[PDB]
Amino acid sequence: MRPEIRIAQELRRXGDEFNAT
Amino acid sequence: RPEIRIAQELRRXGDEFNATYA
Amino acid sequence: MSQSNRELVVDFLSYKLSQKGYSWSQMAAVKQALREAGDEFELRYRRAFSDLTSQLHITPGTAYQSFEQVVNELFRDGVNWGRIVAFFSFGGALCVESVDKEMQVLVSRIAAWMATYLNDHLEPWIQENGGWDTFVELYG
Amino acid sequence: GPLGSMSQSNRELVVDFLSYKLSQKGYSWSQMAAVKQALREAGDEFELRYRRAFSDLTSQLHITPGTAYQSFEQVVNELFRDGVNWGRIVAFFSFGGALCVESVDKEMQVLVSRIAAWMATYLNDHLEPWIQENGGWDTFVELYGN
Repeated sequence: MRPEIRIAQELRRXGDEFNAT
Repeated sequence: RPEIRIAQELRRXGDEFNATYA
Repeated sequence: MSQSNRELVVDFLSYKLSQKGYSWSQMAAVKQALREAGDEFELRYRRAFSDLTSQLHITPGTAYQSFEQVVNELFRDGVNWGRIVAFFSFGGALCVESVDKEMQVLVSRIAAWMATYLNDHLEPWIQENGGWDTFVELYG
Repeated sequence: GPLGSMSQSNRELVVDFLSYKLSQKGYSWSQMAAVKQALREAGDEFELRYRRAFSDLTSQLHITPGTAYQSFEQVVNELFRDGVNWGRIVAFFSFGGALCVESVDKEMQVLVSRIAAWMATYLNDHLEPWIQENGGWDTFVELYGN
C-alpha cells in the first residue's frame, strides 16, 4: 500500500496492456 | 526571374508577418 | 552560437519533414515515436493515474528514492516496450509535478536519473529486442 | 543497434521527451528549447497564412540538383537584399522547409541534406550579426513565443 508501489504496479499493468495492443 | 519573383513575395509577406506579432 | 544555429535549422527542418511523413534522421524518428506513444499512453490511462503522482509527495529530499522505488518495481519481472513507454511517461509526469510545486531543481536531476537507468538497465534489453529501430516499427 | 553514440543519444532522447511533456503543460526545458518551439510555431503560422507563397516551388524554380544551390542562394539574397527583420527570418526558415519537402516530393531527396547546410551557413554568416544586434533569439522568443 506504499504510494511508490501503487503507482508502479499501475504503470506495469497499463504498460503491459499498452504493449499488447 | 523566378528567383526574384518568389523572393519578393517572401519579402512582402515577411514584412507583413513582422508587422503583426511584433 | 554557430553550433546552436545548426541545431535550430535541424530542429525546424526535422519538424517540417515529419509534418509531411518524412524523416530527418533515425534519432528524429525514435524521438517522434516516443512522443506519440507517450501521448497515446497518457490519453488512454489518464484517469487510472489520477492523483497517483501527487500521492508520492515529491520533495527534494525524497525524490530520488521515490523515483528508484517506482522504476525498480515497474521493471521487477522484466522489460517490454510498453513498460518503457510507461517509464518515460512517469518521468515526464514527475517533472511537471516538480515545476508545479516550485521544485524546478528536480527537473535536471530527474532527467539524469532517467538517462542513467536507460543507459545501464534498459539498454541491454533494448539491444536484445531489436533496438530502438524495432520500437519505431511497432510504435511509429 | 549503433554503439558509437549511445550515451549521448540516450541523453538527447530523455531531454527531447521531457522537453515535450513540459511544453505541453506550459513549461520550458531551456532557453534553446524555447527558441526551437517559437520558431516551429512561427513557421507553422507563416505557412498557414501565406500558403500560396510556397506552391510548386520546384517547378517554378526548375529545381534540379545541378541548379538547386544557385536558386536557393538567389532567393535568400533577394529576400534580405535591403535588410533584415524577424518576419523575414521566419520567411527564410519556412522557405527552406518548403524547398526540402517539395524536393523530397519530387524525388530529389539528396537536396534535404544540402539545403540544411546552405541554410546554416547563411544563418551563421549573414543573419547572426543582425540577430546579435537586435536582442538575440531570446528577443525573438519575447516577441514571437507564447
